[PDB]
Amino acid sequence: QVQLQQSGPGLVKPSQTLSLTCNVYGVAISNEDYYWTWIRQHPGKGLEWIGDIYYNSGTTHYNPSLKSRASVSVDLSRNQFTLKVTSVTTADAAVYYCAREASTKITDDGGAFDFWGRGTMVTVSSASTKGPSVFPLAPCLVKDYFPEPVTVSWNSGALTSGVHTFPAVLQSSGLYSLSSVVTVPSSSLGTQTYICNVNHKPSNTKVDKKV
Amino acid sequence: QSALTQPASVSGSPGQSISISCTGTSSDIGGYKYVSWYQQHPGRAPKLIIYDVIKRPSGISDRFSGSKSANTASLTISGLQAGDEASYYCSSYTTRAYVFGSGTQVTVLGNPTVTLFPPSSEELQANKATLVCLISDFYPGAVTVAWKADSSPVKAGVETTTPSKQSNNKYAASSYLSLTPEQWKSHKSYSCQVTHEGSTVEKTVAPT
Repeated sequence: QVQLQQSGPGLVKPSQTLSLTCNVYGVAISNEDYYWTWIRQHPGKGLEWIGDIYYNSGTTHYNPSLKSRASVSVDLSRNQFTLKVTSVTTADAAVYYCAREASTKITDDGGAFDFWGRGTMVTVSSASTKGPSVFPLAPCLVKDYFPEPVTVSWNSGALTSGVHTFPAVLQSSGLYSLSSVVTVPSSSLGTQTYICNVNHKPSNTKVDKKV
Repeated sequence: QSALTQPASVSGSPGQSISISCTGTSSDIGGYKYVSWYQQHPGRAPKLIIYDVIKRPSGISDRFSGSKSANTASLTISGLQAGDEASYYCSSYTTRAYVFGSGTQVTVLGNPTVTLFPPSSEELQANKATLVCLISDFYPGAVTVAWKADSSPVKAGVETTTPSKQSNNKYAASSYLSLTPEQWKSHKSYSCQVTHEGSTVEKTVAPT
């Protein structure tokens, strides 16, 4: 009934401002039964509540470990809310989720984060984005991209076997590589087309490679 | 900031029931019935599974149940299955702020798996050869991925990622040998060796 759609850059330079946007569908941000939250997760660590906004609250509700660097804005006509973090440091690198927090004063999902965005991974670095070079593995691996992450699919999601995508590796050049493994019937190879769809959102690069 | 304490890890075998504790104070867990629980698979967004201590939101199966006793809340998973392997976080309202627990990794106990893919025609056409060693499905998480080519320990181009406290997927690991052309055609390289607490799986795979 509700969906949160996140956007914003996957790469920020140090000392610059991270700006992340959450488009809300299914409920108005002004609806007084809900609070609108940003949460972040450092690589391999737990969830950290950053803070929330409430349409009739002008008070700053932030995790004090943020040290007052994060604020929020709302575009009501777009039913959208935006987190800004000023003068970012390497310690701001993380995955950021927006979420809806139901007020304790309502029964349905009361007091809980009941809808979540898909997350935006933010890398803080002076290095420039580089789109990947994808290599079909005859008869798939994505090489030399920056920053993380890349997502991989096949025939636009119409192929789902097995499937596992393995961790990326970081080269001495600072670029990443990874692979995702799949298996298919050996008889239906030379006739059916297998296209890998690699999405590197940080470079806004999508590449479909026929195999 | 008084936080919520969870065990780092819990494990069980398929079909068993397990419980995850979440200990706070009287000003969070014990103060309010607004304790919730979230499931997170690696590389994916958390998902609400329990709220108001005991309630399941829509779409969540009755294998997940919630309770609390005094200042500790508990998530119980019945009929454990492989899809339940994941990170689990509790959260509580407090005084207004919210706090998440430190997170619990649930392992479903269900011989390291080694998959070797040699450099392909397209890569080598592109003046680059890569050895792809992909390991999965081993527990505990400590594994050592060494490499050899020509029966000779080679390490010029070895990149390795193994599970750590600071990684998302704690059950898989990767390692690549990137290198210049014709080192694969020079000889029948190679072998990817993987050690896992006395379980040494050396997989030799050689392209020609």
